[PDB]
Amino acid sequence: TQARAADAADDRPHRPADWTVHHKIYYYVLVPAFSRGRCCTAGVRFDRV
Amino acid sequence: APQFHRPSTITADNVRALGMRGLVLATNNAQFIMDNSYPHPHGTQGAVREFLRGQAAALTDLGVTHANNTFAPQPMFAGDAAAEWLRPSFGLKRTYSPFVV
Amino acid sequence: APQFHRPSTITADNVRALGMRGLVLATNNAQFIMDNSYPHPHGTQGAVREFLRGQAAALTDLGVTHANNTFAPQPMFAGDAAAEWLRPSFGLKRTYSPFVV
Repeated sequence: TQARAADAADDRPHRPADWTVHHKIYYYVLVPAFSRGRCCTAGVRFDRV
Repeated sequence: APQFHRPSTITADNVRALGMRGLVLATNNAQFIMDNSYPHPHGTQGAVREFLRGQAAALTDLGVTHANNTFAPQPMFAGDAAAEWLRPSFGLKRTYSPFVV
Repeated sequence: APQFHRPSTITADNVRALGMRGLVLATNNAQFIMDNSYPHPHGTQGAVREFLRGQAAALTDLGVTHANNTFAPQPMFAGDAAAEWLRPSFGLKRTYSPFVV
C-alpha cells in the first residue's frame, strides 16, 4: 500500500497510529450516517477484476 | 400496388415491396368509400393483422439502407458473453451516438 | 493463435504477443460452448492465472507503441533521487497531461 514499494515493508509500517483509527472513524461511523441500512461489502474476484 | 379502400387486397408482399416513403402517400390518396360486397377472407379484423406484417419487415429493409450510418450493436445486457469465466458480460446502457461520418 | 473455447491453449507468450485492442473483440466473438475433453495442467483456476500474466505483461506492449506520447516518469514520491546530502528528494504529483505533439 505504501508510496515506497522500493523501501518495502513486512514488519515496519509507514502510517501514523491514528491512520487505522481514521478508517475506523470513516467506516464504522460516517458511512452508517449515510447508509440508513443500505450498504454492504464485497469480496473481490481480482482475477475477474 | 395495394388498394387501401378494399379489404381483400392488402397482403404482406404489397406493403414490404412498397417503400416507407411510398407507404405515406399511397395510403393518404385512397378513397373514402369502403366497399362491402367482396370482403377480406379473415374478416374485417383480420385484414389489419395482415397489414402490420409489412411494416415490421420494412424497418429491417430500412436498417440495410442505414447500415452504412451506424455500427454493429454490441449487447445491452449481461449474461451475454462467450467468456464468462475470466471476465463478466457487460451491458450497454446505450448512451452512445451511432453515427459514421 | 490461442483458441478461447479450450482452456488447454492459453500461455503467456500467446497473449502478450496479442494487443489489447484485439483482445476486446476476440473475447466476445468466440464459441459459447465450453469444451471439456482437454483440461489444464495448473487446474482451471491456474488457466485464469496464465491468462492474466498474459494481459499484464502485454501492458508494456500497448505502452511502447505509445512511447512518442507521454513524458518521462517523474519520481512520484520522496526517497527516489541520487544526491541527497544538500537538497531533498522531491515527489512529483503526476496530475499533469502526459501528451507530446
